Amino acid sequence: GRVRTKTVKRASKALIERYYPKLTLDFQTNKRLCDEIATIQSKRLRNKIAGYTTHLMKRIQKG
Amino acid sequence: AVPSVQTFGKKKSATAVAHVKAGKGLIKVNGSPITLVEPEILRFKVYEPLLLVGLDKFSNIDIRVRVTGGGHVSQVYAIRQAIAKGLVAYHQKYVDEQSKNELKKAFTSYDRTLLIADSRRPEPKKFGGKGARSRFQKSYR
Amino acid sequence: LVLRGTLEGHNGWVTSLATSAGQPNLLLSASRDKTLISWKLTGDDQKFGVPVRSFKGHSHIVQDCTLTADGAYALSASWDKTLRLWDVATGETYQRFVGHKSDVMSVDIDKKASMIISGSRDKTIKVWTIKGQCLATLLGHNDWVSQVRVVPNEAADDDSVTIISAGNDKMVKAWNLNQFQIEADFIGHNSNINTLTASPDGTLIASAGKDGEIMLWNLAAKKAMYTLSAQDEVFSLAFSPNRYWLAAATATGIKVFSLDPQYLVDDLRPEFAGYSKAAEPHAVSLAWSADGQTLFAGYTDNVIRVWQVMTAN
Amino acid sequence: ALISKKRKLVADGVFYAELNEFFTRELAEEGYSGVEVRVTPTKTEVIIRATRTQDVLGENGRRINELTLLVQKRFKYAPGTIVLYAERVQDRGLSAVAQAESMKFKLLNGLAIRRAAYGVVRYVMESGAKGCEVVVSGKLRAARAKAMKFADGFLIHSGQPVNDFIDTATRHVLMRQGVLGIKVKIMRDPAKSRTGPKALPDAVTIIEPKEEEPILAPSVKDY
Amino acid sequence: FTPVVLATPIPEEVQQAQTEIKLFNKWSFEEVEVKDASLVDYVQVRQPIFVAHTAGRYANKRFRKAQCPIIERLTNSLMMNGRNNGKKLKAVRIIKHTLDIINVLTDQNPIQVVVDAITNTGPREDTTRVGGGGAARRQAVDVSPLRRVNQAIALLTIGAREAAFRNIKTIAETLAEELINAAKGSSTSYAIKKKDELERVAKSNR
Amino acid sequence: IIKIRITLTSTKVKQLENVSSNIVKNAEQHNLVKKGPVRLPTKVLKISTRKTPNGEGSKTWETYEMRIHKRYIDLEAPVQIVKRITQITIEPGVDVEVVVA
RNA sequence: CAUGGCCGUUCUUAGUUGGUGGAGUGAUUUGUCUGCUUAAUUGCGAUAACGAACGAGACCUUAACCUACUAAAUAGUGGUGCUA
RNA sequence: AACUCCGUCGUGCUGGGGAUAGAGCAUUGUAAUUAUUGCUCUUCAACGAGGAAUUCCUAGUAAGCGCAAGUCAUCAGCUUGCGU
Repeated sequence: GRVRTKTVKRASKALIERYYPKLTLDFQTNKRLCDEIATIQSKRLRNKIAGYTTHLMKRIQKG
Repeated sequence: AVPSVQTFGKKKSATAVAHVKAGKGLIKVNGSPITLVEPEILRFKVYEPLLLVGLDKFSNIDIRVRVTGGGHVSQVYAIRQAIAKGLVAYHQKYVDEQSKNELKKAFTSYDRTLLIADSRRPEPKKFGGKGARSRFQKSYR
Repeated sequence: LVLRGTLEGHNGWVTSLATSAGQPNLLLSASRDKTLISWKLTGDDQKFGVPVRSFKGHSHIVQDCTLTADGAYALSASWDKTLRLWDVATGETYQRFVGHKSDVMSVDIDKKASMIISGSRDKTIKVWTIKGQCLATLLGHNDWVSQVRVVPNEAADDDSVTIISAGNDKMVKAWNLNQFQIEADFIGHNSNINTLTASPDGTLIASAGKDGEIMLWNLAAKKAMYTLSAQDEVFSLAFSPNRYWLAAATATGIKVFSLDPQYLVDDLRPEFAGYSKAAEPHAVSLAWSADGQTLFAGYTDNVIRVWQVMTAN
Repeated sequence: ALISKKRKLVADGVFYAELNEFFTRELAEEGYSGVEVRVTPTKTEVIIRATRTQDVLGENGRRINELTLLVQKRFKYAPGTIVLYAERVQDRGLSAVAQAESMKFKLLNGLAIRRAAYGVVRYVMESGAKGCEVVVSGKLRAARAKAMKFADGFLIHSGQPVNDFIDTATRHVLMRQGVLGIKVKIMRDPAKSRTGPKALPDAVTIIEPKEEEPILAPSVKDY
Repeated sequence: FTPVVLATPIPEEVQQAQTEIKLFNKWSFEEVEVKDASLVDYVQVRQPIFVAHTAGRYANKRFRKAQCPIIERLTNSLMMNGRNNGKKLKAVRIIKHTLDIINVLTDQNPIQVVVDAITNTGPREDTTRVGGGGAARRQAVDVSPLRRVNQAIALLTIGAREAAFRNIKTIAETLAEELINAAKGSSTSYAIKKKDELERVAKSNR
Repeated sequence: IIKIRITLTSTKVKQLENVSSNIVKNAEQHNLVKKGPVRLPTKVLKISTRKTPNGEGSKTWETYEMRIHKRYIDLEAPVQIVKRITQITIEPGVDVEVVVA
């Protein structure tokens, strides 16, 4: 039941395609970046957005 | 000056507070000795922190535990929660930190939640039943 | 340059290592697990060192730590927007430093323990006293101040102290605390500057970051000297105190660079059992020992690895 | 005094509800929209939120000096310890209470239902609303009741943002055939929201980065 | 054993047998072993406990109840038929009395007698129901190793409860009588009479 | 000077905390000993009606809550500055009482 | 069984509908789907559709953690006096 | 409150169970008879685990156990919550 929805997924792809050489492969320093490069209303959502961003980058540097 | 650590232990409503200072070796619960914690079939539950790591470690410290809240079984699980945390936190501050891991290893390998209080909490009642999940009997005709 | 074992006892990434000139076998490491651990080195192949005191009391990741010259006092820079001054004996905190609006990434102290500098993610740099008073706010970066260092001045104790402050804004800036003004600006880094350091004599500036390159500078000369390439994202950076070497913590391993002449000393890749190639643990902190024979490297394995130099034949 | 805060704070609530129902019944013909009390020492004051203040404030101070007496007689206030103000309405095209009374009185002038209701939804859209919806339910033109709903824009009715961006009003309009029900929901957009949240909870905005120069000219500039 | 003296007396019989070996009430988890393979990894006598009162989360996963010690799985099955639900402090007394009585009648380790009872009284071939339409015929199937332990504790504590019901002998003694008569295949126990009855029904239906 | 006590009671968190903040800000504008805001436990007032008029349907229940937040600050001040600070910080929804001694 | 409002239920589920384009004389249809996945018309994808809206989620309340910040004779703790 | 310890009972519809009924003393109320309710002594019924059927429930849950509140002047074998 861990399926991210099209709010988290679509936002994370838009946040990679214009901030690629600022995001690491680490979650703890990615969610600190999402407070600066994005406006997200709730703390629970930006942890989900930054987590899927970190998951996408692990499969970007693979291929 | 009188090296002392205070800590707390919890079970379900109960909160034991331990006062671990350096001294002669009295282990008193609510002003009464540890040998008198009396559901008397869970008397050994306050005794595992005194026997897992060995009784020698308590010869130089003083323990004073006070409990409130909970029930008779829940409180017994709260002193042992506070005794275990009260000795590993004494060792973090006033003796070698290498010794703290050796006692933390002993309690965790025998984890009856001696160091980490369990996150099981009551579920609220709802309407249409006498319990959280239980429902009233329906009659159908 | 061979290893004689590891150090266990941290539960997170060992973010920063720091050693003291006073005690040569006192290592202080701060990690992701909100604690600092002071060790006692024994020089044994099975257990090179043991922990002796844990410094807990930070509410979030502790990014940087530093010792004093005599090793009695320790500073911790943490993500809880505070800095703490610790006694290495009896593990207590004397002073708490507050006033950053965001995470604190680095802390350094001068040799005389008079001023304390601290970079942060609020794009500002604050200079602190020993009693917790913030002297001034050295603003002027455009992004997170990723790391700061104080430059050791030259001999005979001339009253001129300079600090160097890298950042994600792709400028390295040299500051002048005699007037609390910017002294020099360094331009040419093409990515985030993760780490920077200075020579023991206080002339060289080495800085590196995401691109896979290290740029050497000369603060005395105010010219860039040249750049190297490491092909890997650079995490930490450390000058050898007497061997005239530059150690770099990369995504693949520890690369040690000699500059006279220009060649690679070694590429340290420890043996990891049970992981894949992508999930390769890497060093995120470097610290040469005070005597200059030993380098330490904290990893994302949550384990400190120890390398000490040895001549081949 | 000499009353517990549990009974004190509740009694302030029921006093407000009694005042509000009084002014809906009394100032129905002046487009009333709400009140707020400011319990201060030395003459607690009451503000009336009604569109035509020139009607609420009568000729030479009548029609609000009367209402000042009516409140202090019924609620046993000391004379001069309550005053009634009337500042008008903040953007009456966006209040569902005021737009339901407009919908009600337009029906009582014998306007057709589909015309009186499409004239309310298009006025609320003209007022910068993101979505509003008007329901008329009753015996509209037959003996068997139906319900017609008129909508434009979009409305959210799911959760906590309902408490933030939805304004609702129910009105009973009394007709020859019976009673019709008027329900107006108005969703003010969160962009012009002054206090509280200013966006929907699942709305994300990415700050557009500024592109940089590649070579960056490796050099030093000094002071 | 070099006893330690301190301001709280902590009586002599406490630490003498418990500082070095963590026994049962006073009983040993040494030299006890499951004689029947396919019940190892389901009968847990490997980590000793002091009393059979462990406020442990064993219901949150599928097979985690196997790691619960079997002595606590017998005190758990005693709190049954309504008036005794949630009365664990009574069930520990019954089991504490049972292992004392078991040692008296037979001088072996009472923990070993319990494991012998569990290993015997678990059914080995059980019967399931095949509906189809109408007569609802039966089919003989195998039985899991976990269900063998699950049902052996069920049959033993049901038999002790029914024997002690309208009887002057206490529940502790009838539990002792049932466990001893099941350690050997005496067929004077409720569980053994049940176990071979379930097995002979499946033999007809195979 | 005189020993005073100011008690604040409201149903709005945001409207109450800034009023107490103005109280303490005026307290160390011209310095005097604080005994700053001691927050009492919040009171939840529950009304559990059924759901309906007439009892047709599933027996569904509602619960309504009013939350009472209470704060008291124990100050001491000269007699002059008492009246002005008790009169400046007046905000709707917040009930302020001042005990003389 | 003339109505309003409120409520229950269909309905402990995932469902519903415009705009433009395509199919059909038309009622209607596609979008809203073979497969896999999810608690979910949740997603991956496929694609005569594209771009959307409500519902789900997000949200709010509450229960768990904080030896961190802000301080409390209307909550405690320790020492100190006096005293059994 | 269940619970815990020590004792009395001892397989007997018995010291289980407490329906039905008699006599008195009080309390609320303008008023208690068709017993408001509480208490004291006496009376000591069926019921020996409940057929076909059928309800609720997956973890601090089921079940046991009481407590506060609503209704209220008096009446809780009900409900809404709460903990053990």
